[PDB]
Amino acid sequence: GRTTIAIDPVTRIEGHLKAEVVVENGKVVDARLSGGMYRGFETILRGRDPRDASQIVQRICGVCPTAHSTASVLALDEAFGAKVPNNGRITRNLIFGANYLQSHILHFYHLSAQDFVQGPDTAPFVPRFPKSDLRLSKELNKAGVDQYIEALEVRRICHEMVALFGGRMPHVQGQVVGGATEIPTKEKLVEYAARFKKVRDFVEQKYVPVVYTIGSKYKDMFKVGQGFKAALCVGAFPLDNSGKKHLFMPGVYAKGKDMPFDPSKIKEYVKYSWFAEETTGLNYKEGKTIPAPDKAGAYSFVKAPRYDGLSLEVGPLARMWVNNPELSPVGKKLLKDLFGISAKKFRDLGEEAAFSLMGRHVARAEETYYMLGAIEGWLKEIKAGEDTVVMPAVPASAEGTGFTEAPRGSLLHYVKVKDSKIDNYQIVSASLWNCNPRDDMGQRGAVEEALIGIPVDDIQNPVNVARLIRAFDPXLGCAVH
Amino acid sequence: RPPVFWLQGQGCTGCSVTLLNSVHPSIADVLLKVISLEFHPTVMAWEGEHAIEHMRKVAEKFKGKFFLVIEGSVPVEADGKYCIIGEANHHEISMVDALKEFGPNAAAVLAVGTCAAYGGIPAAEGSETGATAVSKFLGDNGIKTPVVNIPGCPPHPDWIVGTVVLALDAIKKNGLEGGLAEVVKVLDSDGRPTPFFGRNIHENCPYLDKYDEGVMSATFTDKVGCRYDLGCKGPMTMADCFERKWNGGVNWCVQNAVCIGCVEPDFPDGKSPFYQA
Ligand code: SF4
Ligand code: SF4
Ligand code: FCO
Ligand SMILES: [Cl-]
Ligand SMILES: [Fe+2]
Ligand code: NI
Repeated sequence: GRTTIAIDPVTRIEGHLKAEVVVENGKVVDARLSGGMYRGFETILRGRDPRDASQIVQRICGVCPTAHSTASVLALDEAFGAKVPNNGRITRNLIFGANYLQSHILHFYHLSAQDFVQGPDTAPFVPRFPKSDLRLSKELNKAGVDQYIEALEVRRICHEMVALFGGRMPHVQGQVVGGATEIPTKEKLVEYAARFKKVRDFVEQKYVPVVYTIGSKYKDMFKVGQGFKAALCVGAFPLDNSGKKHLFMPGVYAKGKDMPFDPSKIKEYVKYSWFAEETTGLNYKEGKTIPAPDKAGAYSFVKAPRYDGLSLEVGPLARMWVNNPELSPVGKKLLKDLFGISAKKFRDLGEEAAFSLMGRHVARAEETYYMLGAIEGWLKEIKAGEDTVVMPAVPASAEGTGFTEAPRGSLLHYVKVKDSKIDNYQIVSASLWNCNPRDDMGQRGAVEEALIGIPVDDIQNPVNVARLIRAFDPXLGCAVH
Repeated sequence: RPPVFWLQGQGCTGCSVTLLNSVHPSIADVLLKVISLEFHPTVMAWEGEHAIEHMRKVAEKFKGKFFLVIEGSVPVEADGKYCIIGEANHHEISMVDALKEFGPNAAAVLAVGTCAAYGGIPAAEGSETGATAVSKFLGDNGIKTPVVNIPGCPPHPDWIVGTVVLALDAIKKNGLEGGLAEVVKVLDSDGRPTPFFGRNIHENCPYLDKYDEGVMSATFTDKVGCRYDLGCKGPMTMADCFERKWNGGVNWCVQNAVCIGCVEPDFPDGKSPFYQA
């Protein structure tokens, strides 16, 4: 009556993930996610000049390196007592914001779109499941293919935008403790804005509309994948120099209630993770990373982070739900025309549809549009020629914590400095919050829980298991580090 | 049209991403006409044991003829458990086991990125996984398949595409075996193709005059002085970034900040601290 299905590797995600589900009566009734590759950045970092961290940490993940760069330099700014100049704050936002655009476009088209769109008869688009549940008309399927192709150009241009003030991408050189290493010039700002206009036009004319339109052919996918319906945002993209106003403000949402974010309530459990038993339940400021790849009962190199005991999700849905911004004009219009829904702000989708497989794709498209407005603002705010960096001394003893939102969700880095070197460095990343295993009390990770109830009407073609997973845009390099 | 299988061990997917940024005129043709990218977990249609079995069926049909792109280091500690890349009918396949299986049957291996080439960050001080470079791992296990290293963290897409072009031209001219022999001749002692890694950054740097004058920037945002005092490792680095630059030519590390020596076998530890000479 029960069938167990193992999928390793889960593809069209970043990194190494195995999913194992139990299916009964056409639905997933249990799930386990395993991050199968470990590097151990938190131990590699020890003993180094703390400034090296803002380069080393980016190699956690070549899809979201600017997020790690950001978290690291914010931690270092605190630990070093560095006051980032206004123009450097804005420059950092321009470097990092551009990769949100890159990452969301990459995710929808190059990772996710094949979930709904049939590719041509050439590798790597074939072979695939014989019954892949690809529902789109000839015309809409062609639009998907055409836009996947166009999006290769668009995402590349986004990395050109990152590199203009960031040096190169992947792995920017341009963010350091104390700000940004290159003052924007008038000429390079023109270059950034020219590219940004191309990206804006693609987002507004192609990407946002196609997510809603494809969604309207898969309305069933708004009815599954709810999981815990609980979300975390730790804040990101400072809008002033006093650490208060941010593009995304922090908050936690759980059991229908909004509450403030208090980072002291974070603990990382390890019973079901391949780490030493004695390291369970640590807040990141006391974090330890002691691998135990043979430990019985464990099934992942991802730790299990919990917020005041809660298993939460992160990412565009979390941020857009917590902040509840106004919807895009194109989204409002398609909600009306295709779905019969009058909606002004993101929460007008309702909790059930927002916290769903397709809801998460919609949130990511809406957030891409939202980010266009922010970048437009920063391009008006930035001042050509104004200094972007200070050059602080390395402290002998210090600590710092950097909080930001990577494209996939909440990210923090904690550094403790002793004898002018890294004594401890702990990372709590977005796909860690999403793709973690059970905690010590048996509570599933967010994606494990969201898998519960996913339809598998055909065990020979169990395509919705990985469709659900892809909606969260995992990167297991980040989750495990 | 030979198959390519792209296997990642302890990498960050930066090699795939950097390739997605290629504006090389030949890249579309490489993918659509010259080779067939049959397995690549980040971008392929299928998944799981089906994807693994697809690669195995293709590999069997093209035994001796397929190409492996290997990204990331290969961790040998704990019996390979620090990197599992798939499962076939309940049987886990570690990166160690994958290379022992496919390695002997490939025409050649491209070790892309400093991790695969030399061990890189996963092999750096403080690591515990037995992260091993591809050529070393294969040699240690008696596998003599040719390996070309295309390092960088990440490599420039032109280094990857350009090495493929080099190989294509050589193989057209002399056949598979003879072609690979001609490619060997243009590799340096660290297995890197000399067209991309045969020149020193510092000897070709636009700030070399300032270095020689002893005019050093004291803040990163001073773009007039040489970056040596800020930690630039250009003097010890063999790469052509000074010329092709990065991301469609919009910038490069030395203009923006400092070179961190990312293509070199001692990266990162031998190039650290990054922000001191
Ligand atoms: S030290 Fe760096 S910035 Fe100075 S001349 Fe050499 S490569 Fe150029
Ligand atoms: S300039 Fe130096 S750090 Fe930058 S890509 Fe080239 S070799 Fe790597
Ligand atoms: N985006 C991103 Fe990376 C992940 N998950 C981080 O943090
Ligand atoms: Cl990022
Ligand atoms: Fe961690
Ligand atoms: Ni990531």
